[PDB]
Amino acid sequence: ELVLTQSPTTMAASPGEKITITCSASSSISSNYLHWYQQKPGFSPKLLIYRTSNLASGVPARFSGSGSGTSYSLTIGTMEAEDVATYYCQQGSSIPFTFGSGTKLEIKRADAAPTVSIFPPSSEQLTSGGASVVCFLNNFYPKDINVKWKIDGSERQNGVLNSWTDQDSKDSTYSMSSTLTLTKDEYERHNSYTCEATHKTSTSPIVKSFNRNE
Amino acid sequence: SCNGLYYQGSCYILHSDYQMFSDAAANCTAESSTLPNKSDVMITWLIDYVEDTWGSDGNPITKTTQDSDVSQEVRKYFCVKTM
Amino acid sequence: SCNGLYYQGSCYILHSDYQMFSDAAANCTAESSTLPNKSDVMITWLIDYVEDTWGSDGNPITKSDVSQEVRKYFCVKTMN
Amino acid sequence: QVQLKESGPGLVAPSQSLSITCTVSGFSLTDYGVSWIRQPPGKGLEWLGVTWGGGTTYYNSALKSRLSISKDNSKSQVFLKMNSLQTDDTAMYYCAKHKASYNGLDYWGQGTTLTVSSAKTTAPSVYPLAPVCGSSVTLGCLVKGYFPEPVTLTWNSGSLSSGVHTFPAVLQSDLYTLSSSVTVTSSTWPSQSITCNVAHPASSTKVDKKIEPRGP
Repeated sequence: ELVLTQSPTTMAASPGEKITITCSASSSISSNYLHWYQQKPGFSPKLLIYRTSNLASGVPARFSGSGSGTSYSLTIGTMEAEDVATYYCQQGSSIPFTFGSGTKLEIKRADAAPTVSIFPPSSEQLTSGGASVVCFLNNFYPKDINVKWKIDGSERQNGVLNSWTDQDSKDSTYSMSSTLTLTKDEYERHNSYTCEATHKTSTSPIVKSFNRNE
Repeated sequence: SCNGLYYQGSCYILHSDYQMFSDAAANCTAESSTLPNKSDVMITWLIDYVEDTWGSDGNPITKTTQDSDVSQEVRKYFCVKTM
Repeated sequence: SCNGLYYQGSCYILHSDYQMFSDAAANCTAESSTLPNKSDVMITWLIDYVEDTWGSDGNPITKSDVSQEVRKYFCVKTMN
Repeated sequence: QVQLKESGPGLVAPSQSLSITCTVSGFSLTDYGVSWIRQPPGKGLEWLGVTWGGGTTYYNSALKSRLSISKDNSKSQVFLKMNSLQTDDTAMYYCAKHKASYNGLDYWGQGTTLTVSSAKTTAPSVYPLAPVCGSSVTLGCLVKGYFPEPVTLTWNSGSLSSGVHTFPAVLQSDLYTLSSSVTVTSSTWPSQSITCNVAHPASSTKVDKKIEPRGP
């Protein structure tokens, strides 16, 4: 097959600055058969550039494409917050039709500390026998973050489920959710519940806590 | 004597150079011709050729019934003249 | 009576399914027709139409290993 | 208006068969090609096959022996059938319309989620997250212990979208958990109510959980 290799795999682009991503084919393609798609998390891909360089409906003029033979590229003239997405090239000349390996574009912005919120278990869950404690670590930058759970002042590692968002298209931040699950009985046998967030914005963690008996 | 496609009294000559709409229209006018009228080309075999080329109203000829916000839109075009 | 391109006694009929070469050639044969000859078309007004469609030589008509490539094609038949 | 809509079984057991229907409108299947493309969770796009207007059909050879495509022009339906399903086949399945030339894909369906697993379908429990005890307040909803994907979640029937974070579902063993946070001006809550709306089509679940301002 005609394998399309995209570079880089992930790119952090400076705001308002020109950025280019590349698509390298294992076999030569006529430029009419090379297209680009944009995909945002939770949505279908959308046709972005057709026949190497022709912008699709609704695509801002800051987008462009160029190339020939085995080497193609997509350029954004000025990186905008809403341009964060994964981009795929595709060839339509030979079977099997193939998509590129994908490039995820992210955007740079000022460092931001996470807004941390902690939530005790609901009565619905408690009365059914379960107990999940939830911590949101919201709207931070850059993306690297660690969460530590403590029960009664000591680290708790098991029973944790973590999920992270991709970059927000509006404010260019990242968010994370962390859920610690115990049974109601186990939850009631301890008092202090703490989530600690370690991020580059501080040498000290951002900490949220509650005491069950309060 | 039609160096192109013949349909219902008119000859359709292909111009393979991609142009913006107004340039395509100008070029047909230079040849005492017009761009295809969408109501005149409603036959499958002909649309197979004329699809995605400029119609006389500034929209592409299509087998559907937009896609109308295209930046720097360039298309091929046919120039049409009565035989 | 040629619903396509008429040139010097031959009718060129466009087939719009993208097909591999062998499939395209088999279709024209079934239609008692041939694919365009690249030499017959290159110096003519047909070239802009038949460019990048299958030639009878197994290659897309212009102005490598192509066995997996898919293209549209014309089937050509003489009119008498 | 061009539309494509996938409809699939959602969950199928390993080694069983799969059938997905793509129903199109706004164009004729005799006039344009339609391709099937899939995307495993967090992965890239894999083209599966195509059927063109005249019926010409080609496949990805990495799957050809296991995959078939057919269509009904009169009913505007394209079909994808797969046999001997494996875990790897778990993916979002899309159908997409081809442009008239060059095999770009101009219109895509919203996709159908397909999971290959022996695990049981299970409805989520939907739990309110309130500060049961600044200028902003954060609330949430915990959508716990469901299978398979997907769920949909909105706040106040979609009228509350600013300051929302809905976190991708995570699978642990045979059950998913998802969560969502919503942040509003503190003075507005609980005076103005906030409700998370959760749908899990696989279990015919529709839940509206109001975040009640319960105390300690």
